[PDB]
Amino acid sequence: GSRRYDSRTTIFSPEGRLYQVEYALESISHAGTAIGIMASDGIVLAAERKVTSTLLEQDTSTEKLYKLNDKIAVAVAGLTADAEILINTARIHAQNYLKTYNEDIPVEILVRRLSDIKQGYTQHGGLRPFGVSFIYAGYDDRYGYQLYTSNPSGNYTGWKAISVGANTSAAQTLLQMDYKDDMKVDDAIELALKTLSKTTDSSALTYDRLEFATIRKGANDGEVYQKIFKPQEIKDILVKTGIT
Amino acid sequence: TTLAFRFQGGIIVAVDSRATAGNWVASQTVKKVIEINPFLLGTMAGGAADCQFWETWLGSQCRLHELREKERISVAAASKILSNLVYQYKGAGLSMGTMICGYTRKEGPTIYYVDSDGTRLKGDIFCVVSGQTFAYGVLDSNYKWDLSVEDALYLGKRSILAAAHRDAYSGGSVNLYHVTEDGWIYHGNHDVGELFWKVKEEEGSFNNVIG
Amino acid sequence: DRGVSTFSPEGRLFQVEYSLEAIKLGSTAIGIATKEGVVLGVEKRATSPLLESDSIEKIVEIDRHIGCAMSGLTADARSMIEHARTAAVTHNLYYDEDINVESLTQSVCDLALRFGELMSRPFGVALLIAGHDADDGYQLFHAEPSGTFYRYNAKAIGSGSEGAQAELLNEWHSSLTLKEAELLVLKILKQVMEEKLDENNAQLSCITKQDGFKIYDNEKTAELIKELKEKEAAE
Amino acid sequence: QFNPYGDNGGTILGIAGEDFAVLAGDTRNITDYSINSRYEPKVFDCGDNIVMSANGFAADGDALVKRFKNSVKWYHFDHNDKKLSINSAARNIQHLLYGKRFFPYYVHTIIAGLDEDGKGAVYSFDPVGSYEREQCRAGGAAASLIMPFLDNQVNFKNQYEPGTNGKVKKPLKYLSVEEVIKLVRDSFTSATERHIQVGDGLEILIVTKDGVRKEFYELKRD
Amino acid sequence: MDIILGIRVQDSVILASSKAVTRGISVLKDSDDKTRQLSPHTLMSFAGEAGDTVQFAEYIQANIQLYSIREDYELSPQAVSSFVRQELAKSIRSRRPYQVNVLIGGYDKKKNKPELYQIDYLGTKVELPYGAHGYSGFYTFSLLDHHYRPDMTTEEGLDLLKLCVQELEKRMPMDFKGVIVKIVDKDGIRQVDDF
Amino acid sequence: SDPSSINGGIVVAMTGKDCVAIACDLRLGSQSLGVSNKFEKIFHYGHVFLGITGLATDVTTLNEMFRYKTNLYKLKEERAIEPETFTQLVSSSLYERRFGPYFVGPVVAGINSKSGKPFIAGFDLIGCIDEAKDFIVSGTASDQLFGMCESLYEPNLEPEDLFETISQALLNAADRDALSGWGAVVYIIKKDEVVKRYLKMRQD
Amino acid sequence: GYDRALSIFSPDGHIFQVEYALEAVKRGTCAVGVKGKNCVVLGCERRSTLKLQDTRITPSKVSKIDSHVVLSFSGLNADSRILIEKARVEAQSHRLTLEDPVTVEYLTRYVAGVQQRYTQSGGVRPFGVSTLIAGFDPRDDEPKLYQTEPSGIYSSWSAQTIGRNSKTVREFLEKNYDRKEPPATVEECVKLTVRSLLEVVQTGAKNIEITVVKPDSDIVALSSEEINQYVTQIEQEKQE
Amino acid sequence: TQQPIVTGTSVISMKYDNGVIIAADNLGSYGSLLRFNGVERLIPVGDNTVVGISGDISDMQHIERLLKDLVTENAYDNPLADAEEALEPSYIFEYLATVMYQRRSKMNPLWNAIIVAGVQSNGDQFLRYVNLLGVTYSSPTLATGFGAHMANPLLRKVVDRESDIPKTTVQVAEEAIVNAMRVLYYRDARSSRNFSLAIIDKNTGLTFKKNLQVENMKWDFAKDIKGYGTQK
Amino acid sequence: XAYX
Amino acid sequence: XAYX
Amino acid sequence: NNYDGDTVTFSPTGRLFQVEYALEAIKQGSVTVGLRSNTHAVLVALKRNADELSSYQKKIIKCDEHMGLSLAGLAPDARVLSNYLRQQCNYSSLVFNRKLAVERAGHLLCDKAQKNTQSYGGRPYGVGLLIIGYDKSGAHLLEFQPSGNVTELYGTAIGARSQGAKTYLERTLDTFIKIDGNPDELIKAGVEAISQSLRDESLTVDNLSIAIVGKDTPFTIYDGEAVAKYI
Repeated sequence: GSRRYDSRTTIFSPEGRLYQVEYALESISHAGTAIGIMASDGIVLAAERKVTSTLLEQDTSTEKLYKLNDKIAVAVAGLTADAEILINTARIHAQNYLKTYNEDIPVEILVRRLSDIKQGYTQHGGLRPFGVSFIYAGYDDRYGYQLYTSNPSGNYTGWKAISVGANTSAAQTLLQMDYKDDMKVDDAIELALKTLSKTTDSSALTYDRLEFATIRKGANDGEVYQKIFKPQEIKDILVKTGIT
Repeated sequence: TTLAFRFQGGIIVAVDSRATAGNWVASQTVKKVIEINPFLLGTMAGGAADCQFWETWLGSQCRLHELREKERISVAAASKILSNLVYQYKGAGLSMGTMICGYTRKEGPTIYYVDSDGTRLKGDIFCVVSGQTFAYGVLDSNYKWDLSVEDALYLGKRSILAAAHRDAYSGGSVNLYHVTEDGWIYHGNHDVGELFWKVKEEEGSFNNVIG
Repeated sequence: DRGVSTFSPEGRLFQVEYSLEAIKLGSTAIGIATKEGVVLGVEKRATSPLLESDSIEKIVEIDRHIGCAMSGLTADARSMIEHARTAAVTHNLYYDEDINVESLTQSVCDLALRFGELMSRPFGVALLIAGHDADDGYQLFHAEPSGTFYRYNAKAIGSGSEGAQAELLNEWHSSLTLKEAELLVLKILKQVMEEKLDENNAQLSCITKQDGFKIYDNEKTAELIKELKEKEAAE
Repeated sequence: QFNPYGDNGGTILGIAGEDFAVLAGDTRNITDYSINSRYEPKVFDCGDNIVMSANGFAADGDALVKRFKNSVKWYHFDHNDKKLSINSAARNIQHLLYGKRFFPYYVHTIIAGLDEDGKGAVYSFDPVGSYEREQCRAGGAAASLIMPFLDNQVNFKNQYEPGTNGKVKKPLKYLSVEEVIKLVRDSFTSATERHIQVGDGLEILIVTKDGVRKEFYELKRD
Repeated sequence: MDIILGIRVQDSVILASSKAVTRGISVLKDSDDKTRQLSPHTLMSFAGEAGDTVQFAEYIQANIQLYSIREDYELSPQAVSSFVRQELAKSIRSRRPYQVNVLIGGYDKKKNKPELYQIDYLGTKVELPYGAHGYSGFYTFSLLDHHYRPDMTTEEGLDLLKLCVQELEKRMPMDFKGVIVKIVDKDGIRQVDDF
Repeated sequence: SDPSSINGGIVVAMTGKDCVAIACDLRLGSQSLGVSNKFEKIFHYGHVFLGITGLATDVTTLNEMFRYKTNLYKLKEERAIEPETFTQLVSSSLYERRFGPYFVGPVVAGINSKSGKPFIAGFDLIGCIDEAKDFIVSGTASDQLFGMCESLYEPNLEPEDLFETISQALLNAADRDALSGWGAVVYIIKKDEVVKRYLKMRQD
Repeated sequence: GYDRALSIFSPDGHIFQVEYALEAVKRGTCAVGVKGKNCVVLGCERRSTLKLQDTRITPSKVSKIDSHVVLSFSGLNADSRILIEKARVEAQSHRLTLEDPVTVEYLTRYVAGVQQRYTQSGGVRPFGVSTLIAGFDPRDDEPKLYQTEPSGIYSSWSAQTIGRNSKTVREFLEKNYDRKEPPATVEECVKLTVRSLLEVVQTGAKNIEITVVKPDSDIVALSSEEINQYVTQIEQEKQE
Repeated sequence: TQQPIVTGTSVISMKYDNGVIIAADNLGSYGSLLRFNGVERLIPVGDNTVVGISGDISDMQHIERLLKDLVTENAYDNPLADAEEALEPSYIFEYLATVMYQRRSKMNPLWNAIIVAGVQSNGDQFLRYVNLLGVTYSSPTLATGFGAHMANPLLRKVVDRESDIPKTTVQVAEEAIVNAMRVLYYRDARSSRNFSLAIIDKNTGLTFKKNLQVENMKWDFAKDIKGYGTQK
Repeated sequence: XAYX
Repeated sequence: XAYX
Repeated sequence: NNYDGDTVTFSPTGRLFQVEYALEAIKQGSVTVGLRSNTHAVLVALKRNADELSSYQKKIIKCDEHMGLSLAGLAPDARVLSNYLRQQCNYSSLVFNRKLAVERAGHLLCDKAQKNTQSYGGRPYGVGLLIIGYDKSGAHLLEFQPSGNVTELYGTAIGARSQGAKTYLERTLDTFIKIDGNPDELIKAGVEAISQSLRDESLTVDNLSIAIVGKDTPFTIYDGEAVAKYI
């Protein structure tokens, strides 16, 4: 019958690893580098677009940085199509929580749910896992500013600064060197860009090859603003930090 | 008429033995106490079938608990199994008014009233006279906490007689049970016909009669 | 790969034959049926001395008149025990009586071959089901994952089975007392067990008409071990 | 609208002796003021020395007897031909009746046989499966006519020892099969006179250790 | 019929709930606690159809307790009330609706403020300084309209509630067999014995 | 018994010169008994305002539902929903419960951010659209509001004039309805500013 | 639905998927359980390959199931969440129907039951997780420590370890844990648990987590400094 | 649950020494309208059974098809379909009885009263009744509707108990049935002069008579009647 | 059905 | 609802 | 070889190997004999023990008062198929008041076995059955193979060394068919037939299992000292 052609996507290797999860992680390692840095007064999300063209409309383009609600954003590394499936699920879960409790969803609860969905695809159904790693940048009134990552395994962990996709080994070494706890957003912006600038496989880091976003309490009084940087704004912050 | 009350000596449980189909007396010899296990009793009021079937079923569920957990089911747990079941059937027309009476080391002597309405109540005394359920005895005047076991058995027996006389749908015989640590004890079946005349002569009560 | 319900060229179900190998790796369980009762004994086999042995439950009550000992993947037995208990109680609810030991066994064995592509594989555990009923008296049954069950005067399952069964072949007669059967289980367990038999790494149980199914205290089993040592030293 | 129930009348009577039991019923089947049959049996041998009668709505009665008969067959298959005790039969019938709790069988069920001690047994059910073991039970249309007579003549109710003036009750005594059959015949003769749905014939099934035997007596046909 | 009152003072919420359980012309119990602790700083009183009342309260209690264990955090009274409302709002259009009216008294540790919520079986929710369900409702509303102040102390709140119950005992035609009073403040939930 | 007159309340919306006004009472009751005088019936999703009369549980439920739908809209569209579009969303959402409806009388008010054209609309409980130029009314005193609006209203009123007209329309309609009053709110909406006024009115 | 039998028997009578699941556990960070006279302690390893971690928000290795029972694990983190959620739901479900919190044995039996079901159900692979479940039964002062594994077998332990280099720390406990006289105080019990982890951990810095569970729902997680004081005292005594 | 539209009236039947007789008029009434005057309500099944049906004619036509389908199905893989494994009256009846009771229990009955007349393998007379409630009974004489009230009294003068079955000839039995059909024509408002009669004999087999008419009717004493009392 |  |  | 993975696969010579492997389970099974006259039909079964402490596996199952079978192969499969026959015999009685014809019982078993040989995931039945019965057309003996093939016979045998008993019956055909109104002599011929399939072991009191059905004889099984008469 049909058994003949079944890849068996949800089995252990003799070494006790999940084949499809490991191979999905191998996929993600080739994706454009995404960096998250958490400061005392906000969070930075920096991400590199993969070998673009001069004829790609950049101002209306979005492959890396997505908005989940007014308080939470994600940086993507892997299959964009797979990510969009999960993002719409997360966007609905956030609105379900708001409808039920009349409060914005705590960051960890949203992260745990998305991570629980990825886990399911590794334990039952016989489908391939989602070839996606996320960096979650969020704010709630319990833990304040938070950075998380999830991977196809459905495991998630919290971070002060983290990278996903290409050259994470190199990126994580550079972040671990220059990061301090008392660090501010303006400094965290400079670190994020300096890190990509050194890890990038491209000849030079330019505005047309970057997506950039900040979550700041830099909003009039006691509230939080999400800023998805426009092409011209990314060009300005590249001159300011002195990379171009 | 079902009576279950608590005292220093444990739990007294007294019930009549009459079943009615309208104004027709179907039987004068019905068991209205179910012996769920050596430390658990269930009284029966309302639908004869509903009580018999579901309190027998409760005995099965209480037995499975003992096998799975290697321990006597608590009166609270046993009562709630029956209360959660009848609640599933709420509005379907189940008629059931039961007192789950038992002793456990955990709780001590315990009486739970369970209703086909889904009501579940803990109390020191529960009574079912006519079609009404009361938190007090049919008489309540003779009630003191520190009562002799054989004095307390009489109050239960006398209380069913009181209701059996006045109520047309109560009568037959009085079935008495004494619940203690190390299980319940049956204290016999007393025909109301013979009991009434004996009680009258000895107590000097029921003067409004004549004989 | 190949079907889970596939027949071998010899006319055996591969998965059933493979599960029988899993049961051979299991800890020893022995049953002896007499006219005075049925004795059930097991090797506990703790993997470490830090493991509290009393927590090892390889002898299990199904009803007051039916006990059960297991050998193999003991985790697989939990759902089989659950079904047996439910069957025993359900039959008492429907018929106001104790269920026949054979009927209870037949009920358990009806789960056995409910696997395919129902559960994904056969059970990896064998059961000795001991009991009493008015019709056929004291009975001992061997329930396999094949769905087959045999009645036995005495039976050993697990790692030391073929060694134990050869010993039960010589020792069993129709006139055995309960006290004799107890000692005989302890004797054969002590023979096939790796570690030295004491009250902590071995467990006795019996089913009598009067007292029903009882798991023996460690203090009680200890005395029967001391009684065995003395009677073997007596000749 | 469509009414799924009907009344086929008739009356049944169960009396338990010391080492025997009888289940009797009239053979008349009626609808409204019409007689459907003068001889349509209502008491059946179900095997294992159990006799059964479900009296009321004939269709529901026939259905229940069929299901119980089938229940006896499958007891034998599933339990190595074990004989179904009367207490076990009674519990099984309770589950049959309660199965249709919210669409009841409009029948009064009596079963007769011997208990596991070899003593005569009668069990009586309501439509929804409430049951109780008794010495006496009449069921059906003329139950109200017969039961009081049985209270007086079988259980010796309101009967005292002459010369005591109500001080000592008449002693309870097991009746012989010959005495019981007289009470059954007089019960039905009396019921036939005063109940329009009772008459035509009387069929009695007597249960002993030896087996089930059958007696028939004509009743008035008006 | 059942009295359930709520009064939110300066620094606490007080819930008075009638002790009697009656079915028809019979008093089933005279010491009934018509309340469940949802969380350490959130209390729900309930009145309505038999079974439904306890069944709903215990179901809500279980869900809030589950949230507490999973997040190691206490839901705000506003959040708990919104959850409860949504559960009742589901039930009205269900096969058999829960006929339960509830008061939710809570102390929000983040805002250091007491909050009282009145929700009916339809899922109608309002935040009030004082609330009530049933026949007693209209009377207690008119009386509290007069005497209530926002800056009242817990002791002042109890006296005003004492006056309401006293007045209800005279005016109401049913014996509700006295009330059980519970206070919800920063220190948690305690029962006032003397009343 | 009649769901749409248990809790009571009213909403009225009017168009002016380059502005719209929407107003509601503050009462929530159990028939005759008044429970709350803080129950606002006007909600806003960006620059689109929605007033809802009828069964209060459904007022609250639909508010929560439209907040949900408009939030997802904004995330996907990357712009705030416009009045004309939101009107179609309300209609859709109400008619999908055709044989089990929400017992509400919704009212949409707002200015189209691009065209600058003032817009009002009303709905029946199954989502039929009434798109009037002049005014929309809803609630237990709809008859009273129809009478007041039909005489008081004139087209192209300035924001501060329109305020007086809608206010007098609500206040006098509410005083002739038992289940309406206990305070009133009036929103004056211009292209890029919105003023909210609570009105003094008899509390009986 | 996907029905494929992934957990099947092999000719030698082994279920490889269940045995490969145990390999996942072997890879997992070390977890240890030690019960004293009037307490149980759950020690857990945090691999120091991950720095720049936010320890405030990072999922902690010891999870409360109820106020009186805790669950630690070794193996796939993602898999552990599914068992913890099921256990937490069952804990509230038991309180609701039995009007009493679960016993530690009952909660263990349930979690073990779930693990077993995933070894003979179609379309599913076994849990790559072994659990240590510790706590005190309602109104009981007797300490309880249970272990579960992917196969679904469970058992009670005086002390036990699971995960990478568990063989080494089990060796330590087998010679250092006396049954006749278990750790009398909380101090003694925590010390023995820290000592056992120091055999394997590497640095005694942020690599050791300790959770102390006492009777009557008294559960507290020790801080970095509190644990660091135990690490300091152990090595100063060792220098001799 | 419905209500009968087009209906058939009485079916009457009795046992005699060697077999059974059954009869039914050829009318389908539409309430008070006698719409259909060509309706056959005796449906033979093999050469040993006749099924007489009263009540809703749509439900009768359904049952007709079930029986036609029953004969077809019995023949399948049955070399003795026309011998030892032919359909018996008792088989055909029990099937219908099962269907009737199942349909009443789903509150969607076949709105009919059915009489199964036939002779068994061993030559035993079979006569049994079933109706929309699944109620069943057997008697030496059976009749549905008005027949129960008017036919049975007449047929039970011929066969009162089981002991008169052997003393009753086919000549006598047929005479009784034919007389009963005339009485029903006199007195039943929804009946017709035209009827069908079927004899199932253990010797002569199945004789099916169509287009029979009620004859020898008494009307003459109707010229001697005027007014309702005082009219002369 | 019968029904104390 | 509204209803030509 | 490559075509024996599942029951849904034909071999290049048009063979179903999984069915043929199921047929092999029968040949491993203990011997059972069936034979009939015009009046009576008899089953004789050699029961097999695990060892000397073990009981002798029951081979004969009752299906109705007038029908039953003997099994050879997987006993659990015999239980499933016998339970199905019990239900079909039961359905025939309840609905049609008709004792199920033995020929039709065969047709029903055949159709049940067939479905398991044409569908993926399932497996063939691993048992052979000898169905005896007395119906309206007299005594009947059927042989069921889990290929689905059912055959009406005067006599036959299935299981290990069954060929010995089958040869004997083929010689005795003219003799045993004429044994009318003599149940004991027909059993004698059955016991003498199964005796041709024995090696080393002989027929003991707890070894031999006999069943009979006939004109005025309900289907009854004889075990223990009830068969000592025929040893």
